[PDB]
Amino acid sequence: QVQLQESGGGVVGPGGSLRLACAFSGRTFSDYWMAWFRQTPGEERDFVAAISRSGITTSYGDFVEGRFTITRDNAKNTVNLQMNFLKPEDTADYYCAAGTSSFLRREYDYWGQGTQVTVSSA
Amino acid sequence: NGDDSLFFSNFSLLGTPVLKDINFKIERGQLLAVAGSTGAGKTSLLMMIMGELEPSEGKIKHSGRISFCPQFSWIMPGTIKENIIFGVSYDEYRYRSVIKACQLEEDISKFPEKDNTVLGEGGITLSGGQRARISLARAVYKDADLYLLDSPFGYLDVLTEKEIFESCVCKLMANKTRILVTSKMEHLKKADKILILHEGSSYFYGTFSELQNLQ
Repeated sequence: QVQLQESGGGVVGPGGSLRLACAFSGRTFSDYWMAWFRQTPGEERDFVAAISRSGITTSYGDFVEGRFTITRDNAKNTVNLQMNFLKPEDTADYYCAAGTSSFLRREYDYWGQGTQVTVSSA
Repeated sequence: NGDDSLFFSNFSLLGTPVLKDINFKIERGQLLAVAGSTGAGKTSLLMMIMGELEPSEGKIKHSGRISFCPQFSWIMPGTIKENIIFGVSYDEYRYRSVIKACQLEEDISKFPEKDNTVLGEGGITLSGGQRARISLARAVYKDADLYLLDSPFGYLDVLTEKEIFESCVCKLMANKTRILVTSKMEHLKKADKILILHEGSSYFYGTFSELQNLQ
């Protein structure tokens, strides 16, 4: 019975910065862990970031190499993804997922609508 | 499948009286050696770690991903084999190797009904070290993505304590993810990463080489 809604997408320059943000609604946010994914049209789905129920444990995609940071506000019911040093290849639709499974073997039970991020060299 | 790194950033947010300012990484198939003073918060940290990676509220749970080995050796009513398996399907080759690595082969054989020797409220009583070896065998038998081993060595001579660390923790579990709360400097030398706690905080995270360079 949960529902998610992403925001923060847009078009920054090559080597820019952007902050995505999802909205958990309909149930207790604290019970769910969060995750971020991306879809570069034509290419495969890419895991971006994941955060535990409290926010003490995180894990990122091999391609982040330190650039992105996943945060959450259990009181205001939002998960935020801070992306820095965005290179043009990071252009993709960023989806947010929520699950209530083991953090070691994650089952992404719910998903968002995706927000478009574009890294235009021009 | 598995995230090759888990970044824990508990800056006195969880279990605030005991734990405060612990930051560390855990990577696949690495031996993390948790060490420190008595009041460091080693068991509290393993418990904290567990409460983050665990399924939430009422979920089917199915196969569990964390395998915990407490300090207090537990013995449920049932056979020596049932206690080790602990619900999980039996496999002779998986079981026999776990028994040999946990050095229980000779101990089990001398007993009357062997693997089917019943323990608990209706059956035989056990040695301090024998309970600890069953408690460790039970934990290593479970195929889990992560292994939390809170002082798995207790009431064991340094001859068997260093033989079980070598055969079970380093040779058998070579590719599993371990978090082993240990004291001995020999355990720290064979570790991939060393976490040293002090009064609830993380003071050192690194390798035995970096540790000896800093001191």
